[PDB]
Amino acid sequence: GSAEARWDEASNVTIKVSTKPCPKCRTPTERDGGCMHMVCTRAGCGFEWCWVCQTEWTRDCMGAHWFG
Ligand SMILES: [Zn+2]
Ligand SMILES: [Zn+2]
Repeated sequence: GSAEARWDEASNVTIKVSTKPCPKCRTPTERDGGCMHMVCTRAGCGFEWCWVCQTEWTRDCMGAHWFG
């Protein structure tokens, strides 16, 4: 038996996760773009962090991140 109405929403899961939380705000930061530089697009934050590293801009891995 198939449903005549819309009960279940067909979704595609090929994403790591909808959003990445800011190291401070933990806000839903959209993860989009070809670069590996992330920015907390929260109005009032604008904090930048190196995508992989969920923290501040790590100067240690500075260079390996940003683009990848
Ligand atoms: Zn933030
Ligand atoms: Zn890093």
